[PDB]
Amino acid sequence: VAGLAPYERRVIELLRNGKDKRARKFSKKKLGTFGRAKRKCEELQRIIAESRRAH
Amino acid sequence: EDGDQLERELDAMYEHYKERKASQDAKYRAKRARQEVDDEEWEGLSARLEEDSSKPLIKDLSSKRARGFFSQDVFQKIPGLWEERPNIDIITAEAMTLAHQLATGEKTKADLIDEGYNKYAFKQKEGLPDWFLEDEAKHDKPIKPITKEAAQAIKEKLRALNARPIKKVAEARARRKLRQAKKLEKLKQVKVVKATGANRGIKGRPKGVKGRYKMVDGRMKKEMRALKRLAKKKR
Amino acid sequence: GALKYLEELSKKKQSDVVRFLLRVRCWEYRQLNVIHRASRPSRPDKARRLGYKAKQGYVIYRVRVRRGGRQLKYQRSLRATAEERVGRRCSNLRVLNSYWVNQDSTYKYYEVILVDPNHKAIRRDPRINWICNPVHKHRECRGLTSTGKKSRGLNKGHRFNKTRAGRRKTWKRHNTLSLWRYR
Amino acid sequence: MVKWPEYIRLQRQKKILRMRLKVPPAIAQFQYTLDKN
Amino acid sequence: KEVKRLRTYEQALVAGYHGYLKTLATYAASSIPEDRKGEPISSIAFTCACELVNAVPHFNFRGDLLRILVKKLSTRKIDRDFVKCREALEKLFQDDEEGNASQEAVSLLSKMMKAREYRVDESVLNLFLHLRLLSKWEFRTKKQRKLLKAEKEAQKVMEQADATVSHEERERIQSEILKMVFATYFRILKARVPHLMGAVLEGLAKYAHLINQDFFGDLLEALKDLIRDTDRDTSRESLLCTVTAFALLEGQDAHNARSDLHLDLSFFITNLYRSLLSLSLNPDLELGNNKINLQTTTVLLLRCLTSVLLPPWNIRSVPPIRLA
Amino acid sequence: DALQNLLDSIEVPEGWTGLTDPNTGKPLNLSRDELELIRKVQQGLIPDDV
RNA sequence: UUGACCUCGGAUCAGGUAGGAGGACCCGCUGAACUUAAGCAUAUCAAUAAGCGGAGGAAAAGAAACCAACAGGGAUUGCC
RNA sequence: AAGCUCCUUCGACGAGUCGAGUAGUUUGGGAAUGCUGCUCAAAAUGGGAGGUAAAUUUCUUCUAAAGCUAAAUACCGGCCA
RNA sequence: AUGGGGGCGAAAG
Repeated sequence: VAGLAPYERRVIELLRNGKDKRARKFSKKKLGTFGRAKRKCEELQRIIAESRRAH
Repeated sequence: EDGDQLERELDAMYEHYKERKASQDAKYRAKRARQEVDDEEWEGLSARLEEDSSKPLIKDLSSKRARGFFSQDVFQKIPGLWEERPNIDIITAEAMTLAHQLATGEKTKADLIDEGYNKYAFKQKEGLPDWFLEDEAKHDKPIKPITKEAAQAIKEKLRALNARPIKKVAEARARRKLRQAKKLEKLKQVKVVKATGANRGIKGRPKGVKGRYKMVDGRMKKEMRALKRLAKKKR
Repeated sequence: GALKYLEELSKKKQSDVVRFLLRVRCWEYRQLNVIHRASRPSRPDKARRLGYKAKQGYVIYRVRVRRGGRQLKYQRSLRATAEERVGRRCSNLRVLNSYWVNQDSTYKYYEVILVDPNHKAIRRDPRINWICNPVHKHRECRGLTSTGKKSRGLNKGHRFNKTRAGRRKTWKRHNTLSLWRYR
Repeated sequence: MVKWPEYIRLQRQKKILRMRLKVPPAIAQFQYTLDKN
Repeated sequence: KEVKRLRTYEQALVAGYHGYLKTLATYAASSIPEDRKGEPISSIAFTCACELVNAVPHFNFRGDLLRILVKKLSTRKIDRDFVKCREALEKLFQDDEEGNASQEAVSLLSKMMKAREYRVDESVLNLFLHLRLLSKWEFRTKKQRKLLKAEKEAQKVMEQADATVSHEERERIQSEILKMVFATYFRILKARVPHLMGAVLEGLAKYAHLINQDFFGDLLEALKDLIRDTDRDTSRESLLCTVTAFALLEGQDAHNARSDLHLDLSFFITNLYRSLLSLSLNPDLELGNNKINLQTTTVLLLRCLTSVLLPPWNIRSVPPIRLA
Repeated sequence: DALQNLLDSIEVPEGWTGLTDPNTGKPLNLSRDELELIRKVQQGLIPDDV
């Protein structure tokens, strides 16, 4: 319902384009911890997969 | 249906607010009175007597109108009647600071984009009214550190060509020298009282009119002899 | 379930819906007064979990507070300052608890839940008759709200040795020389 | 010219903002409602 | 009703003026030659434009009128219409008290030369020199008296504010016009247009006292490396830069700036001393109110030697060794 | 050249920053794309293209 | 045309409430210097005195996002 | 109305808050001792704090960002003795 | 009713 923050939109764009290591680095720079960046990246990748199977 | 009349009314009211809040200073009024309008605003032209139911008087001694108009000075003088992407200018301290940050190997284009995907991004600005946009701009300015190099660079960037002339510098030194001279002109010994007679046991200044006074006694004599003995022992 | 839906929607703040709503409200609150009354909580789930009820006796006040610092840093928060100002305005009410609503770039915004201690419904209902008791006058001024406890460091552990049970009381207890009758 | 009261001006400005701002889908679908019959 | 009448009159007037100026521009671009039966319509349109500049500059479409004057002052063939438009713009630059007209004109003509690659008749440059901004008991009722008194205080405070804003705006316009003029001067210098040197150096010499001190020293070393480039016609350029250097340093303000600004003429003195022999043995010496743009190398050398041997200041301080 | 230095002093180049390039003694000037990023970051309308 | 809802107001409308004093002890904000020592500077005085805000007969704290490494303890407070 | 017991049924726990960077202030306490401001900004077999070279980050112990509560404790002021 | 010290700077500060 709510959607995505601008930084999450940037991470989504990077993950769709294939810059996954860049996405993870930007997620670190925006959150502050490796584990939080990993969880955010996994959540956004799952959102991408769900959107793909929904379309 | 689209709120067009309401939009015009609100815009006019906000503009009137702006003009009165600016003209309650009279320096804005002077600037408005003096400043000349542009031509990109004029562009567009080409570039009952209810009545009842029942020899000339002004004889000016000498058509006359034509012979008085076309016989003018200019009509008598006249015989036989290279021109063929907008530029980006930094004028802001924050923009100059971030320009320094790019010039020096501090942050790159990737860092610029990543930091540009912030909370202020994706904010609508196109179709919003002037009052809303100005309130948002006034109260939503992000704060960033500013560097002295960027501030100085803006200073020489905006420094006027005739801002520092030899004359005004020389007579500025002249006012400063005159100010020190006047301060010096505005700026333009100690007596000893023996505490005997009328001066014995007095709370404050005696009747001796002087700038600085010092009271003396035999106890002070002995103290001074002790201090001199100590100084002599030290030397 | 609406309360958890609102809790998650408030957790996701930079989401598009919440960002849009916060922008419009931030504009509306700037047009409104520095301290003004609310009608209904703009964050009903937060107000409810902080203790707001829809009874005759509970009121909301939205307060604007200027952000920044004095390089000196003010030991009390902007949240505590908002509570103290709202109390000085409504001296006849007890400040129950405040919560964040908007932030912009010049002012933070806070909705403060306040309770009337002289109202009959409040006096008859337990769970709030404690705030009817007279020992709770100006909790926001004495630092007895949540912000006050956080700033006072009223937590248990080895990281809070000098501040728990009162910082000045602890310093006095450590700096008193106790002399007994038989020494 | 004439001066409107503050609350009236505020609510009409809220009208203008609601009509002008680009609205997210979750509120645009609330803008879409059903009909008389 | 009177306000509407005034609005209609003013809008009709401005529309008519726009049409009149467009017709004048078309008649201006029209071909001059005709059967010899009086002054051509192009010349008369030029006279009309000149009269409008000299009468109502402050009014609208001053940009259009000045642009027409610029298309005339951009074709290089001395004619009566040229001398007329030179005189009209000179009158403009010597009667403008506010500055916007001068600013628009200087910007237009500056872009004109920039587009024309500096192939002008030196008259557009002398317009820069012609800038001066770069230099009975009537009975009164009880109500009437109070309103007049209030108007008196209002006009006093308005006059004070007007004076302040006038000074600020005059300074700003002056700064901008110096910017355009000196931009043209240095870009002509770097272009090294042989027929512009005298006028551009005259302008440099006569406005460097209003230009800042650091830029004044930059001007001295620009003169220096132009002399060096001429070292590596040539005599004319060398003597021109030399006379400009002496004139600049014989200006009173630069005279007092001297030591504090570290302005030394030793290089120019040595250049003159080492070039006297070539100036003696070259042929073109005599093939030729101004102080710099002098067509004869003989009079140029005369100014050089008057400056060195008899400088207008400290005449009894000149080094005897240099003298001899 | 002193003439070019004075010309810049009057009208500074588009990418003028006032810094000295460590790589070469010439002044370090911004590029067109760098100024594009300057405006994009200062306005916030387009953090990234497409 | 009418009537609701929402928001914002008025009333010498009905009923209440706040101010100030006190401040020994209590809860907060703010906050020195004299002094001591040290080549110098941090430090000490002192998270004190002065100033400001707020309660009571006590106030505050208080029922672990604690202590621990135990064979475990078990809200807070105070004495050794 | 209430307590226990049993189970082929369920079991909801506090967000501009943690946390990262940084400036100030404060403490015996850069695992930042706590607090404040500022920029970014979370999780759900989760999070906090400790233990440990023992071979991987195992083990131990609690649930923060909501609230109330007498007593033992302080007292140069109030009514007294 | 008002103005109050110093240095830097063309003032604006």
